[PDB]
Amino acid sequence: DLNVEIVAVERELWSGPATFVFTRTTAGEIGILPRHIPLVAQLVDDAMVRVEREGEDDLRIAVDGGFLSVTEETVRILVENAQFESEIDADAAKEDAASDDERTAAWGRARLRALGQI
Amino acid sequence: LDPNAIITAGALIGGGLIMGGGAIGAGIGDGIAGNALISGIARQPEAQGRLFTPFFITVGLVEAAYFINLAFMALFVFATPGLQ
Amino acid sequence: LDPNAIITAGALIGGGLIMGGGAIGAGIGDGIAGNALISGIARQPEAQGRLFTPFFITVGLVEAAYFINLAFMALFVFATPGLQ
Amino acid sequence: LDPNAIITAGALIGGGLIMGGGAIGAGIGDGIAGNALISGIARQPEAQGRLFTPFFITVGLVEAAYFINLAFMALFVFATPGLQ
Amino acid sequence: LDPNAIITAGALIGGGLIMGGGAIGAGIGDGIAGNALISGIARQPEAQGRLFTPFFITVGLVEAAYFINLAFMALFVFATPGLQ
Amino acid sequence: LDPNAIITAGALIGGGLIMGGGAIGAGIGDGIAGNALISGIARQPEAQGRLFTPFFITVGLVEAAYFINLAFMALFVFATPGLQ
Amino acid sequence: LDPNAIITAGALIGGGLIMGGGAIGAGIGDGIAGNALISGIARQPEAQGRLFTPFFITVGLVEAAYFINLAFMALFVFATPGLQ
Amino acid sequence: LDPNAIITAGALIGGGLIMGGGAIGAGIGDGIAGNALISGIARQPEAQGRLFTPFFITVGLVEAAYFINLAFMALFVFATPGLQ
Amino acid sequence: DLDPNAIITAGALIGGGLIMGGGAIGAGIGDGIAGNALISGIARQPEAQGRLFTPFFITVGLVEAAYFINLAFMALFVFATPGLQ
Amino acid sequence: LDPNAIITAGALIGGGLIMGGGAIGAGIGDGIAGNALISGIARQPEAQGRLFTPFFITVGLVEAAYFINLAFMALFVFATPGLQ
Amino acid sequence: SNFLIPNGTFFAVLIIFLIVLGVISKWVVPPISKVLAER
Amino acid sequence: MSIFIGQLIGFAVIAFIIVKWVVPPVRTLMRNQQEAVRAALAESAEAAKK
Amino acid sequence: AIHVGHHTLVFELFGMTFNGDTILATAVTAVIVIALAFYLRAKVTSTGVPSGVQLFWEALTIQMRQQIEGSIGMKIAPFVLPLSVTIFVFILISNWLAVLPLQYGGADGAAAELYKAPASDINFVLALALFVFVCYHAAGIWRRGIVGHPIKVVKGHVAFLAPINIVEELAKPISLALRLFGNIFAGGILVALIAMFPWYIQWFPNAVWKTFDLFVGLIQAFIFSLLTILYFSQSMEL
Repeated sequence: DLNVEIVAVERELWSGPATFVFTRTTAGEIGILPRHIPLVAQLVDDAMVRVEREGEDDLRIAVDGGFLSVTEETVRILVENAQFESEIDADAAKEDAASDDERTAAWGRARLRALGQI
Repeated sequence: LDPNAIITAGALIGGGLIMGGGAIGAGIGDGIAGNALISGIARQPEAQGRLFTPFFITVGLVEAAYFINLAFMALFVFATPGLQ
Repeated sequence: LDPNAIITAGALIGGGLIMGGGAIGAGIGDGIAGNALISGIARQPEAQGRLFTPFFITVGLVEAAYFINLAFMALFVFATPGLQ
Repeated sequence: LDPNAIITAGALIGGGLIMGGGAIGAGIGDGIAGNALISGIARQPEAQGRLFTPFFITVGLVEAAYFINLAFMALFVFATPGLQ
Repeated sequence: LDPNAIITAGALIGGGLIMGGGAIGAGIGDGIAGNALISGIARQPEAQGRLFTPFFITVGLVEAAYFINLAFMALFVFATPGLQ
Repeated sequence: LDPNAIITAGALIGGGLIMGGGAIGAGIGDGIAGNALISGIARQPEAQGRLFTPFFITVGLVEAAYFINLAFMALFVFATPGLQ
Repeated sequence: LDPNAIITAGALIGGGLIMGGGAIGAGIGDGIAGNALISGIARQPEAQGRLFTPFFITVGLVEAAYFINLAFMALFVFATPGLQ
Repeated sequence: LDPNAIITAGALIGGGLIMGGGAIGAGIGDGIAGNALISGIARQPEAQGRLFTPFFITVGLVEAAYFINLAFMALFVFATPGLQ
Repeated sequence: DLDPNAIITAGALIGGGLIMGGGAIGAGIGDGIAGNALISGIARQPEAQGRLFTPFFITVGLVEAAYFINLAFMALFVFATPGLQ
Repeated sequence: LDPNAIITAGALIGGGLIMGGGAIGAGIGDGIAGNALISGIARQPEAQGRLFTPFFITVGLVEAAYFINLAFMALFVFATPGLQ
Repeated sequence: SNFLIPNGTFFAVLIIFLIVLGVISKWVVPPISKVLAER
Repeated sequence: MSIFIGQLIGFAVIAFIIVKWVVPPVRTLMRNQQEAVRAALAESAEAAKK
Repeated sequence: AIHVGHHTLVFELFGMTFNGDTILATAVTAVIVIALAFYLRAKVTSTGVPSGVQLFWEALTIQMRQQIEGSIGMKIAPFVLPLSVTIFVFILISNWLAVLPLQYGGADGAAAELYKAPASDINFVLALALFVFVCYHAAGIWRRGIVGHPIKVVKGHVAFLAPINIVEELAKPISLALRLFGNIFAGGILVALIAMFPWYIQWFPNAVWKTFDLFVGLIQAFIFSLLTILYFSQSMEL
């Protein structure tokens, strides 16, 4: 098990043990397991982070302005902003998506991916 | 020793070279292109659709060579030129 | 010398070359495709299943050459064309 | 001259080519697959077991060819096709 | 035995060498170029249309060698130089 | 022209091919596996302990083949099959 | 038999070896250079021209070697040295 | 003619194959291991002391194969088996 | 009663053909690999151009060296066949 | 037939194989080592002096094989073992 | 024994294949697709 | 007839390997699929009842 | 002695020869497939707990449907789904039935198998490959017109490679057949070759090879079906 930490610019959003961390860096999809080598990557513009814990359901998060840092101790995910599955609403995930603005569309796509319907 | 015996022995060896080299080339090229495709799919799962048009182009080229060789192999073996 | 002896010696040499090239190609291509698959899995362990579909395609294509060669090897050493 | 001498000389050379190509394929394919395995275990040590599942597959897909070659090698040098 | 037999057998083996090496080169080179193309399309999907301009050059250049070798099938196998 | 002389020459050529293939495969496969190991240790100096376990496996799967080849080469030159 | 027949058969086999090796080298070298050129162009589009200066150089080198072989092949088959 | 002459010619060709394959394997494996070592030293200047250990092991295997072949080359060309 | 000279010449021609086959394979592959490294570096670091020729050439200088050595011996095999008679 | 003719032809073919393998190994290994050196210098200019140490060892190793091959080629051709 | 020249079996085997196809294109796949759609 | 005995022992070994290593996992996979579909049907019934 | 070929029960009819062994093997495979199909049809559980047969059939259908959707519109070429499916199972059974211990001795010291996988017969693989060839060529005709389809394939993905494309098309059927042929034909030799050993040492190599051949046959069936789907897709575009 490895310590995941989703930390925003303003307030740390979540921190705790987990067994697997899936996300999508600009290079490509990445899965992190306890003793992964040190790494520093940039999450895709519409990235989503899935944290698989033990005895609890996968935690899915939509991320804006992402940056992944894996270290021998813990895994850290930096977000300009981030929203959990519970705190995401399908409708605004739809109108926000498919909008002209690049950042708006990316945020909408990230929210949709976190929802699951993609 | 009738000429045709030597001619056909040489032709069989020649065709063996033909399509042995063809098989080496085809195996190498297919493996390399498939490695590219597998890496692309692993990194970008949604790219599977768009990674086939170039892949099956290069494979299409690779196999071409091999099969062309195969054709000439037959010419060496089943229609041996210069065979009295 | 009996001509058939020359024919079949040439055929055996040819088939040896056939399968030598085929084995080289198959081994290299299988190794390269497996390298791609193992790297993809280590880079994303849960991607394993999604990679089997493309990987085997590559395998197939690679193996094609080798096994195609194998067929003709038999044709060289069991029904030798041009045999007298 | 005894034709069987030429038969067995050609058979031995063909089996040598068989086995040389098989060794090339096996060695290089195993080396490449092992390179992938070592890199993956370096990257994700906890995926070690999950990596052996594909690696062995690759090894299988390689090793069989080699052994297949071996089999045919024996077929050349123990029951030579077309022997007389 | 007549000299044309030996000359034609040598020519057949030589042409087998020529285009077997040509097929090896073509297959491996086209596979490597296709690997580059597929990886580029995976990393930069929009670059697809732009990537053919270098790619084909490589392919074409590689193919040129192959076809040059194929040209010497006409020179060796059909109109053997030094044939008497 | 003693039949045994031709058979022995063919056996020597076949053993030469077997050992050439075995050496090429073994050397290159060991080099590739060692490249993986060296890069892994360079990235993570302390990972070396867990990198030998797969590396050795790979070496085995390489050297095994080579050594298998060795056995059969000894079979060709010494216990030459088909020798009368 | 005519000694010139043996000379010409050996010369044709040697020229086939020359051209096969040249084709393998040229094809694979051009493929590798083009692979890196395609990768460089994919990384950034503006580099196209800036990358043709070195790429050409490399291809030049490769092609030169190949063409040298061609010349020697022309020497072997046509101006067969030691023809007597 | 003299049977020993045929046996010696076959042995010389066999040993030439021994050492040609050994040299190819040694050169390519050493190049690969050295590439790994150079890259590792580039990305980690202080790793040198801890890198020569695995590197040697790699080379230790490679050369072994090569030199083993060399020994057998001598056996082929200095104490020829089956040299009646 | 084939002339021994003919057998020697055929062997020499096959040998030299092998010399060139191996030399050209080596030279082509080595030049291709070195050029791959060169153009990759140029694509990544444009300012490294003048810096990347000193290693590159060394590589090439070594590669071609072997090739040319083979060429020399090829001539010795063909035009000055050892053991010729 | 003169046995010296057969022995010398076999020795010439063997030396050709010796040097072909040596040249292939030298070219490939030197190219790979130079690729590593150039990439290392490009990635980090400061290591220009630091990388030339390991590189030479690599080249040394590679070159050694080639030169060893060369030596034995001389032994094969200028002073043929087993000549009679 | 070329064992590579096509024989009359070519047609016969083909015939049999079609029969299998007929029983898989009408009495196996459509029920399976309907069951999956229902699920 | 000896080769018949050889193949029979080989097939006995194959069957042992199958029933020892392949049958358990595939049977578990079939059971998992059956339980998944059964739970889906039960959930549908509960949804209608709700 | 290996006795490569030497088809048994060979007969003649309508001025053409037929191989009894291949016909019998194909008929047995068809009988097995039909029995499985009717086992499914009789015991379809649209609502109940599915049985093994239904699970297997639905798994195959799901896999092939996923392949089609990923490759081409599943509603554009529905007919590919059954064809593909049947091919897979057909080939698979034709190979897996070889795992049985039916290799006896004919008193000549050479092994003879009561059942030989039909894919080792050139006719079987040629029939399958050529049927797929005509099928997807006709599908391309329908999807792109009698005149456009040949022109489109000749032009290929890049027009200036018109010759290569030609060869590529010719390579598609042959590559499909010979590949399969080899993958099975080799087996017919290996087991036969393994017969050369005495029983007390023959048992082990035979077991290992047959165990590997199970996976080889499964992989070959999968590859044949998947390449059939993919060739269908490449011939139905634009």
